[PDB]
Amino acid sequence: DDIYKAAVEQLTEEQKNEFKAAFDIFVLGAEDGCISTKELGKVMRMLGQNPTPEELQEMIDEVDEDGSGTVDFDEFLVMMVRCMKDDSKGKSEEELSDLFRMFDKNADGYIDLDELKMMLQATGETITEDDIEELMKDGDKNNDGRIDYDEFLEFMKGVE
Amino acid sequence: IESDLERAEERAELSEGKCAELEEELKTVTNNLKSLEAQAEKYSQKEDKYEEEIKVL
Amino acid sequence: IESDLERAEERAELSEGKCAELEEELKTVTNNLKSLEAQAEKYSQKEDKYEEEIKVL
Amino acid sequence: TTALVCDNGSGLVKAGFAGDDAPRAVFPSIVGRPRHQGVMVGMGQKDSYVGDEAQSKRGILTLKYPIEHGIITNWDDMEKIWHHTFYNELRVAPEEHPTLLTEAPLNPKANREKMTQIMFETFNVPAMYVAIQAVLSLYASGRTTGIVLDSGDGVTHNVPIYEGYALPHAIMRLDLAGRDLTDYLMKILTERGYSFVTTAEREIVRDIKEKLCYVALDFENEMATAASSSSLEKSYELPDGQVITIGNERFRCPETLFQPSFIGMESAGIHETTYNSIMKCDIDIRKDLYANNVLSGGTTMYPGIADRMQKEITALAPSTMKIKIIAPPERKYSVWIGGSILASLSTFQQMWISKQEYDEAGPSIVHRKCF
Amino acid sequence: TTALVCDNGSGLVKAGFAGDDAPRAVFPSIVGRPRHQGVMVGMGQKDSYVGDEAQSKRGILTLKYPIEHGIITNWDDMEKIWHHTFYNELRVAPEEHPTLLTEAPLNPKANREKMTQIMFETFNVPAMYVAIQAVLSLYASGRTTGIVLDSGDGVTHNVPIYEGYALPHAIMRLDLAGRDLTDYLMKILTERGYSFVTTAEREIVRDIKEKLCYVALDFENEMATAASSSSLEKSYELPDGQVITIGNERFRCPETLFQPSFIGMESAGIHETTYNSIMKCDIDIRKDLYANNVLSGGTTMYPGIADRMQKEITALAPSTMKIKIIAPPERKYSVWIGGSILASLSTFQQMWISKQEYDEAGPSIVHRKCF
Amino acid sequence: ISASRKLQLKTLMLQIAKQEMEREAEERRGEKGRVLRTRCQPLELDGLGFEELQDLCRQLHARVDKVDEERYDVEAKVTKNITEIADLTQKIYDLRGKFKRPTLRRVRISADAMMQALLGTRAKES
Amino acid sequence: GKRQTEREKKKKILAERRKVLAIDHLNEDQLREKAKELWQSIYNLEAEKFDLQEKFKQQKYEINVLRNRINDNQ
Ligand SMILES: Nc1ncnc2c1ncn2[C@@H]1O[C@H](COP(=O)(O)OP(=O)(O)O)[C@@H](O)[C@H]1O
Ligand SMILES: Nc1ncnc2c1ncn2[C@@H]1O[C@H](COP(=O)(O)OP(=O)(O)O)[C@@H](O)[C@H]1O
Ligand SMILES: [Ca+2]
Ligand SMILES: [Ca+2]
Ligand SMILES: [Mg+2]
Ligand SMILES: [Mg+2]
Repeated sequence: DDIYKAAVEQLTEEQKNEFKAAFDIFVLGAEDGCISTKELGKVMRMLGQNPTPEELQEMIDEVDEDGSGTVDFDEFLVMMVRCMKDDSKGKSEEELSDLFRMFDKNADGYIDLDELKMMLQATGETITEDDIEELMKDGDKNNDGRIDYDEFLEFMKGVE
Repeated sequence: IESDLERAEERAELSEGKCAELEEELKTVTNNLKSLEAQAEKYSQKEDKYEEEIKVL
Repeated sequence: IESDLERAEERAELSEGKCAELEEELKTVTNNLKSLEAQAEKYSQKEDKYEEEIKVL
Repeated sequence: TTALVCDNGSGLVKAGFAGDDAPRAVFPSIVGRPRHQGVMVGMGQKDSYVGDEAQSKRGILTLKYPIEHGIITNWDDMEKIWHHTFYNELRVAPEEHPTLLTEAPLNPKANREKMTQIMFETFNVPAMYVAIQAVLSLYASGRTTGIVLDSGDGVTHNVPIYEGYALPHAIMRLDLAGRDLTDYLMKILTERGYSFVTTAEREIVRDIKEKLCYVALDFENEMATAASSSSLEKSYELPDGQVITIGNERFRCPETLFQPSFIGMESAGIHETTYNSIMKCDIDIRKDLYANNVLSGGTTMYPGIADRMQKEITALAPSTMKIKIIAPPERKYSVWIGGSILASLSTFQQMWISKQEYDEAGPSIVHRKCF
Repeated sequence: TTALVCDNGSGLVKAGFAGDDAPRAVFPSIVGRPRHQGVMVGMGQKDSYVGDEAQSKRGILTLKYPIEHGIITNWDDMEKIWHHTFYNELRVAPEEHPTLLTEAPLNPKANREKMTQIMFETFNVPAMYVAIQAVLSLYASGRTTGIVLDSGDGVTHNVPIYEGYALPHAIMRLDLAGRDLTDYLMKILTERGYSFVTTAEREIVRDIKEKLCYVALDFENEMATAASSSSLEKSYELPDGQVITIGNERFRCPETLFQPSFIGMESAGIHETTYNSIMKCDIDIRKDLYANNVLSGGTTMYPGIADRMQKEITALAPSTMKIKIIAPPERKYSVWIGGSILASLSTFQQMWISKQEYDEAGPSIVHRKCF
Repeated sequence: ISASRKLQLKTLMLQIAKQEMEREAEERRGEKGRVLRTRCQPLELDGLGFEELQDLCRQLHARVDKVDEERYDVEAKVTKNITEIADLTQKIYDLRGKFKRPTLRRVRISADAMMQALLGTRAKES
Repeated sequence: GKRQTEREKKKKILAERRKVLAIDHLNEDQLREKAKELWQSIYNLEAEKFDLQEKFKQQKYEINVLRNRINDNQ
């Protein structure tokens, strides 16, 4: 996952150009010009193995997560690193619990808007208020200003 | 839509529970009011009787 | 599922309205009960004084 | 530090820190092991659900109260209940808090001694004190005299007190209480077709009793009215549907209090054991006891009992005395409120049974000066 | 290593490695010896075609299922089916893989003991475990309560479960299933002129039943409509031409499920044995069972059954309870998906019947603690 | 906007949180050293004859016994707390498990293996 | 029973933890060495107690979190 991007980080999007050339070797002549990886994977399968389109559906759905219907090259990278994962789940969940304890300095068991706001301020991340509310609702799933350990894990699920 | 339906159901259940509790409370307090009113009427009658007794004695 | 969700939410709204009305009734009856409790205490004091005077007479 | 005012009771354990108005955690005292086999693996099934958790899974449990009539019959379960009360409902370790248990009058000594031994050895409290359940209910009323009828769920006892001097020869303890009324209601419901047998369905019958039953002002007139009209039949929805209609079972269940011959008990009702308890007192404090009759305990919450009892006592008592029945709205928690008041007093702060005293005299210290 | 989640079933053997979404190989469980003489020499004609191979040469075979009603009636054929499943459809030797068979409730003991003896002696697996076919279907739904109606092809059984505690006294096993519906359809097709007799043509009637039949929402209205209009007559092409037209046989074949008097069975339909199975449960878990009724098994795939069953139960049940019928789209493989989930659990990893344990106690180990 | 950019931002947040945790651990170890220096009375071992050394060793052994009793009591409390934590964690897991079991399918062959098989050795990244 | 049996077991364990101190056969230098050993043992006990206190605070925090999660479940 991360090793692919790390070994290609010093390079530009030409990795996707090479992937496009490889697809042209197999599925040259795309019509939509949009996100389409099911067809190329199916053509790869058609070389004699057992037909299975569920893997293709999973790969073609791993790209779109924002819900806007658009699939970026960064979304392609996310799909590539999520179909094969080695150091996922934020490494160790015990360290995640330690970080959540750092978040809950009041030790009340509920992260409020104050805790998340101060933690993001310490990070200093420049994210718009829309993304602020998105992250809040991802954490505060029931949307009542309180975030427990389970909500913290869900908010940081697949986050490392 | 299924998740939305579940949320609606739980909200309705909570509201009905609170309604039942309020009904019980109102019943109890109204019974108390009725009993106290009967006692007050009897007390007025007793007070008049006591004043009559004071006069005659 | 959509139709069921809509009906459930309407039920919840109706129950909330009923709960508000019950709250109003409860507070009103509570105030009336307190007033009558004070009245009964006055009754008790009157009876005490009348009893004492009866004994003296 | 603050004191823990626990109150074991029999049917509802009421606990909370000293100095408040209401107990912090009130939950039934039942411990129910599962009875079926269980096929799902890894579901995290425990071996005993205690307290309010076993009132939600009661469909597959066999609930059994650890306190029968005031006395404690199953010490392991009672220890489990206490452990739950301390650690999960209050979340305060007992190593740093005095405790004030409550005990019915005329109970076996061994029960009290075992209670203090448990509190000092297992939970290891700093100091504990055991108080009679009626003196506290007299504290809560703000009186200092009066004869208190504390009709709990296990046992009904009637302790007269004057000017702070309890009269030990006039305590009349009767073992009819809420549990026997539940059993009698469950037994007379069978006259319409509804059969409740399982120990879980006893809870349903208890709910029926709480929500529907009331004490009749005059028994024969109500029996005649319910047999002609149908203005009394109130319906109730079981936990699964199939509504039931209770007729003259409504006022026949709590009538057992005033006629214990219904459940075969010989003794006289709670209307006549109070008068007998008064008549055993001296001739000069009977007027004050007549005027300050106090009701407490859960079972005295039936709608219309404070009038029936007054009518009965006025019938028994001499015509000149004034009969007054104190029935505060906070009847159920009266004992615990009184316990909080007593634990909050400065004069009482040196009556606790300190641990070093127990180490020197053993568990039999409770019968000694530190009562 | 990985576990083999086999599922014998009766009609379709479903198998695959633990931890996947769908069984790897699904094929009918039929073993058919040839019946004619055979004149070509050296054609390589075998003596018994099993599995999906005998559904292509069925024109000259006599197919015979080795499992009649859950129980296994012909052990040699069942051994042949298992050998085929292990070696040719999965190509994994059983010497290096645990197995998880499935068995209907209330089956004869000897069947289960012989199954474990075969698995340990002939195929020589490391460890095997036998599980009830309904608990798995409850696993697959992701629930932990609910009453599951697993109407397979051999036998329909209805196991209620609450909070992971199965209720052994409320299992209602009924022997009407897909095979009897196939026979009844083959028997009512004769009313139009089409006669299917050979054991090979039973497969054709099964295909007709799968592709055309549906469960009517209201039976009498459909019987009246099909007798006046002709909007229901759907045609179907036999394996050789000569299309046939099915009229009101479409919804009369699967109606046998709700009225087993059609095939002469006395018992009540699957709409009333579920309600009876619920009513045998305790009074406090009936609401949860009402709300979490689960369907599984192949035969519950008829178009329109999840509405007919809900209507029937709502008619029977009290008006206040909510009746909900869970009908996942992956109904057919629900038992096997649940089996995969159960075999993939870490908590379950020590429940297997290890071979040394079998060597010490014999085949009767299965009835013991390792259930 | 970008999913990879969001993952990068989350990684940076993780880095900041880890740095704060490391700072907390350094503070904890420094406080541990300071409190250990404060509580442990220093060893005044100059100009002392045999008898006072014997008395000091005996009193130190007694104090060691006392502090050992206190530490053992705290260890028992910590063991009880961690047992309760494990019990309640399993309780929450049961209340938030069931469907949380791993639904994973091996029919999805890893894209790295597929690329290696179909391209030999000219696909080295995957 | 068990509670007083637990007390007796605890006090016996503590007595075993009390090491047999015998210095009536050692020179004053050895006495100082043994005193240093005792002080290092007390230092180890203090460090262990402090670590137990920190982990107990952590456990209290996790217990509070678990209570909040249970409240979420209700
Ligand atoms: N509102 C009520 N109406 C009638 N009976 C009640 C009511 N509340 C409680 N009870 C009865 O009182 C019992 C509880 O009594 P309680 O005072 O808790 O006993 P204890 O002295 O052991 O605490 C219950 O078992 C119930 O039968
Ligand atoms: N799509 C369908 N529509 C109607 N009936 C079906 C369908 N699929 C299977 N069946 C019936 O279900 C049976 C297969 O049931 P199955 O669940 O495989 O039984 P088992 O429990 O032995 O695996 C077949 O014999 C067929 O009669
Ligand atoms: Ca997008
Ligand atoms: Ca929240
Ligand atoms: Mg009481
Ligand atoms: Mg099946």
